[PDB]
Amino acid sequence: EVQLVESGGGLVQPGGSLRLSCAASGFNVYSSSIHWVRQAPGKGLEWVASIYSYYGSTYYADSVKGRFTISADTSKNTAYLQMNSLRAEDTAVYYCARGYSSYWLKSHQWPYGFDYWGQGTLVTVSSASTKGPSVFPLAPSSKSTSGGTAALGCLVKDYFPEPVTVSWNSGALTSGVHTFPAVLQSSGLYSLSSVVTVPSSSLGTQTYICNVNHKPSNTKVDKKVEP
Amino acid sequence: QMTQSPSSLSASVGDRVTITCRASQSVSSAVAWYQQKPGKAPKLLIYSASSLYSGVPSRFSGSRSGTDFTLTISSLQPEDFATYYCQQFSQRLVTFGQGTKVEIKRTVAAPSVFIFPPSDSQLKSGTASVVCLLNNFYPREAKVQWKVDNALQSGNSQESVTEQDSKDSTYSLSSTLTLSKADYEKHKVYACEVTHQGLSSPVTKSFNRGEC
Amino acid sequence: LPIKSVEVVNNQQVPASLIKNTLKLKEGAKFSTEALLADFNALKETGYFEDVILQPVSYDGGVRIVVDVVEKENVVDLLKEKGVAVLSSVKFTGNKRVTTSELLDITQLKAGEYFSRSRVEDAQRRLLATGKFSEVRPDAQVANGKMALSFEVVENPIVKSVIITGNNTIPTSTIMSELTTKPGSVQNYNNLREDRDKILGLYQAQGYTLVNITDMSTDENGTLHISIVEGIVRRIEVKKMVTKQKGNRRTPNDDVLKTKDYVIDREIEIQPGKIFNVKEYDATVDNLMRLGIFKNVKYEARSIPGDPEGIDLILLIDEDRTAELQGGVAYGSETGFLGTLSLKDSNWRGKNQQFGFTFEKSNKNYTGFALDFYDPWIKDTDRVSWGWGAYRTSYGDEDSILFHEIDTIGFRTNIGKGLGKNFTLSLGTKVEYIKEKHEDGKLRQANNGKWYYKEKNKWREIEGVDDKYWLWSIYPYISYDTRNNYLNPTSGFYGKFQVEAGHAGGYKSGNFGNATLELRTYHKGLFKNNIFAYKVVGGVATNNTKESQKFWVGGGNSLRGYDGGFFKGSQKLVATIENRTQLNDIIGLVVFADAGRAWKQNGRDPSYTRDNSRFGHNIGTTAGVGIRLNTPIGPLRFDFGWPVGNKMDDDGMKFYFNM
Amino acid sequence: GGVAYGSETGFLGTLSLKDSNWRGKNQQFGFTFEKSNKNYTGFALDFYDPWIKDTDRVSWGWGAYRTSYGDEDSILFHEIDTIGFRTNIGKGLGKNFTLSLGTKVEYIKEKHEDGKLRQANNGKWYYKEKNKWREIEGVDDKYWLWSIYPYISYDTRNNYLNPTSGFYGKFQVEAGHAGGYKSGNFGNATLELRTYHKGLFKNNIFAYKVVGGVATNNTKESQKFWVGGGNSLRGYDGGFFKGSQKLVATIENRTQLNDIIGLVVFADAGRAWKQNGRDPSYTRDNSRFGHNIGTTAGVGIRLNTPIGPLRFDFGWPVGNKMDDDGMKFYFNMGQSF
Repeated sequence: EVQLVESGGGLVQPGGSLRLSCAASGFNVYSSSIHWVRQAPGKGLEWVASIYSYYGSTYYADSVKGRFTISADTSKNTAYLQMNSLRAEDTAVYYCARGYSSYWLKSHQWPYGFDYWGQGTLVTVSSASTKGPSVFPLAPSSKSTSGGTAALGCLVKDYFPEPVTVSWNSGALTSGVHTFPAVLQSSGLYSLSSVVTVPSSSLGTQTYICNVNHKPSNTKVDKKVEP
Repeated sequence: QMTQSPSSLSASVGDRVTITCRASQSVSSAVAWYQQKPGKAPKLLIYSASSLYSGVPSRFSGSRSGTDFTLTISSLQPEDFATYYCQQFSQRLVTFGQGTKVEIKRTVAAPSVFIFPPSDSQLKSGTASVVCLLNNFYPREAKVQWKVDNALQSGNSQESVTEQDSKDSTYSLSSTLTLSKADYEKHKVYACEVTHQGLSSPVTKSFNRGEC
Repeated sequence: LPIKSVEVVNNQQVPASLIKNTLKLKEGAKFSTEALLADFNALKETGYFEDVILQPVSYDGGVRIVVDVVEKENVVDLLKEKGVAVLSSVKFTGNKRVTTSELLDITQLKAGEYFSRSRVEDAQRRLLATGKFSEVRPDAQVANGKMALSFEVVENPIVKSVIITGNNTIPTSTIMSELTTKPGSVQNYNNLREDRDKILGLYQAQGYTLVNITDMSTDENGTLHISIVEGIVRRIEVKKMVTKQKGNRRTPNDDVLKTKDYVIDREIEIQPGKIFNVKEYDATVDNLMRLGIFKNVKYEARSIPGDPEGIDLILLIDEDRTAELQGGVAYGSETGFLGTLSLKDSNWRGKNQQFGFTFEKSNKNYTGFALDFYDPWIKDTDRVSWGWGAYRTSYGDEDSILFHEIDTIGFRTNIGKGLGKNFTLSLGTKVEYIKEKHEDGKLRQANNGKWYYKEKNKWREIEGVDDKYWLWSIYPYISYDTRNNYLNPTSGFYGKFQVEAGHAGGYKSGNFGNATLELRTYHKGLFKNNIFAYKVVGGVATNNTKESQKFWVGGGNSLRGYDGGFFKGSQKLVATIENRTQLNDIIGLVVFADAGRAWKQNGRDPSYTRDNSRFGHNIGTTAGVGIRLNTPIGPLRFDFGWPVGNKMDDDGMKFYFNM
Repeated sequence: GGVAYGSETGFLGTLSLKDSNWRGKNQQFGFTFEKSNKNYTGFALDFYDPWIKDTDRVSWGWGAYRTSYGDEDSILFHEIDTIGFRTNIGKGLGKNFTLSLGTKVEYIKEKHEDGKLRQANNGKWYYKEKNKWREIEGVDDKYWLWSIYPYISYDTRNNYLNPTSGFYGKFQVEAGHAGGYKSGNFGNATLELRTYHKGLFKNNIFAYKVVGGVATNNTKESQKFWVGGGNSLRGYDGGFFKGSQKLVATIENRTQLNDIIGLVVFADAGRAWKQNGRDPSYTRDNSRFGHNIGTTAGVGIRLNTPIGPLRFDFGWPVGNKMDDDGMKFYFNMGQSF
């Protein structure tokens, strides 16, 4: 029944501030350790901070020496991590993980490994926020319909960082789908596209419909492609 | 201190895999690695030399070889193909390894690459976007080269590769351009010379800017 | 690993000389978890710093002890070396306190320093020591050089009630009585910490050393939600203690214990369902040590996931030695094959059964055999002993005319039942074949068949010459044992009392009787490893017993400083006092003084010219020094006694070789 | 002979066949076999004639020895095998001066520690220190060894077995040819002084022994001078100090309390210098001859058992405590002095 949930995450600009919260669900922070780690997108995990209660030791690993603070109060059985002056590398998910020493006597607070891991929260520091998807109607001239190889696409450019889907006839033509994960479009935005394969008998006269969903900015654009 | 591990490893179902993890600390150093599923969260499966009591199908195990720590996983399983990390505990310093990825091992094939030139919408904005794609080239080992005006390209390309699919298990790397309108107009022939181990000899694509 | 250099950092003003004088981890020292644990305790108790993060660093194939100190602010008054030794406002007056008098007196303006808020972090720490605050946030409003240093604090509400859950052993009234932060007083963080430490100490004192605290919280309503978890042994496992076994890995044969599981199981006193009474663990370790086949035992508490109170206590066991084969041979002219070889196996078959073959030979026509088997506890029984030992002894005594050569064949058997862990009642029988031989060339037999001995040119009829006879006897004996360890006992009592009565053949066929009382005790002596040991041996025998079976006094076993069999008779009493000193783990210095004499022989052989009556008279005394060294190949003894007091025998030094 | 066996260690046998009046010609003849836990094996068929029948005071003798010495603390020299057949002939210039020339032939096989040295496909050997490979040569060395030495000795001891007063100085100059790695001719010299004089009271004898020797760097590493053990320097493990320059001085106070025991208090000091060896096992290679001289002291028991002489030694490493060990035990016969 023991689990942890992270909250208080959000979207900030560089030099901004936040407060991340992790709440226990069956153990008491007065004895456990509560360690904070982060995972940059497409990268490895990296320790952030850890507050051993029962000992009052609170020191942060490398990049948090003076920037953030981790404070845990046992009244609400939760640990609070402060955020301020965040920089580019801080864009990542954040996991709160309890550390468990194999010894039952809880005067031995050495970590020995993290077992109970929270859900994680996404914090983005990127500026130039709150902008429309500004998708690209990538409508290829086919001129290549050899069969099962005709690659169609729906490019998305300079769109606000968020999870955005790409559809193809509302997902009907999903054979050979190659919707790619979003990649930062150089300066300040992300970008992504998609690929499907269609036979030759349909050529390009078959009706393929694209659909995009920029939900956090409240945008839903329905597109189409014809040769 | 850096705790480096071999980043890329390939294996097969039923195989025995190992992952070394270098270290430099005292006798009281203990390591513990997690099978980080690629979607949700890592899960502990070893303490210093022994497994976690609850979650282990008696497969993952390891020991310490001097300053190098390794894993002896049993016959591989479909659900164990994920990212495996490494960590070591000094006096209040949690260090994490670079992490390793585990996937199936199989044969190669040949993709079908297109060039999608920007529409008028981008052309009135002043940016250039040219993309070519590689699919069903599952043994990724990615290497990509581009060339504008039939000569060369440098740095402008961005990379976006999808991991192995659920059914086809192949890869779908694509690379897209972002250049100013003046250079887009001035150049003559558009190309990306793409080749790698699963691509055999380089395949030359071309677009003479004469897209009527 | 050794130590190449102790390079301490961050000790910018706390003296490097003082710390290096205080720290004992000098260059070339040994690295051990216990060693650094004791060192950490020592520097923490010294008080030359408040917080220390001493991280040992590997350096040049050794260890570089790097100590990160956070010194306090109340030791500079020593003046024999010392530690770490324009702004206008502090702002943000508090609610419960004024945070102006309190700070500017105790913490601020002396340790606050008007800036550099490390001692101000310490200031909030002392506020938690007074506990009158909860959280302090130093927000420095530095404007045009000057700073306000706003100290946003959180104040502890007074506790309205204190609730203890899950104590289940100590009544809550006593727990509250022990509590210092009583209801009606302000909540106090550090007083809460010390109160929890005292609660743990009280639980330790009452016999429960395995209790944690888990939760020590207080909600917003000032309700101190105190939680205590007992810890109940759900499963106790036994595996060998894997120490620094140099040259050996954790192979399946190494970590497995040769001793069977039932032997350990029948000895464990800790029982599931009980809250780990440390007295029970002490009794278990005492029993295991008294078993003898072990050298060290440690316990370890491991949590069982999903069960908070559950503890998977695991016992650590060290094995000393099961099989031994020591032998020493001297030969070539002079004496003969002076061989002393043994095949002692005191864990034979892994059932704790003692099994051994002993062979001895000496120059004085001695030959010894012993196939001793002994089971102190039969597999799955109600504490019933068993064992048998077959022995042959071709003892020779050239000083006796009638008993020049003595042969013996014996097959003894003893079975005993214990009335507890200290009383042992046993009945043991034996059968002996003895052949006596006279000194050739000193006894003359005439044509009539009788034997005559020539003393001052006259013949004296001597009977029993060349005696061969069976010998059957039984004896029920009771023994009282309290020694902590059998191999190297340090304190206890050991009393053995046997009554023997058996039937013998040959010359003067009849039934003889015998009794024997032996007392052994130990107690602490002058100083460390100095043990005073007392041994008194007593026994009486009816005159019907054969001369060869009469009591003998002498040699290195009973009375030093005299030859074997110096005193003979049917009444023997020997008392010995020794002072053993354990200077190390491989040698032992022992000074011994012993006295005793046999009486009432009335034997036929005129060899014994010291037959004296008056039990309790002419008690010969001896004293000397002895070396009991623990060789790596096995125990060994060296004895040198000086016959003192009445010097009946003119000999001086005496040598003895034994284990 | 004495044998200990059964688990733990191995056949810890120390047997002798000393015959110091063999054939009735005063010739000393003996076979000595030793074995220990630290993979030691010893053979010695020593023959010595201090005076040939009807001759002008000319000595003679030969001793063949095999020593499968093991040193687990050395990576390159884990196992050492030796086969030697030495011969010494000497003529005396009086009853106190003895000049002698003695030769020997040795077959030595060196072995490295398995699992610690890695050889690559190129055939060369590499040792891993802080994740890099270091080329180490001479691994698995087998080589003959021929050497001769003319030595002069000065003797004035009253009795050889239990000397009480006198002087004993031995000086040998050794130069021989060795094969194997770095084939060449090496040199050696050795000076050993032993003296005694009366001490505090009856049976209290003060004894002084100083051992000195130098060797050129061309000598093989196995043949380099070793300091340690119960023979040279108590309180330290065998081969604690290694090098080409050795000087050890020992002072003992033996007391003959009776005819079967002897109380001895000893204090010794010395150190080898200038090793410059290939094996990184020796981490105490120190220059500056005459510096960092380790000191040791302790008590010893030299008891005269009825079956033969026997020695017991216990030394405390004092002064500079390079090694953290405390008590030391030693089992031997004869006498170091």
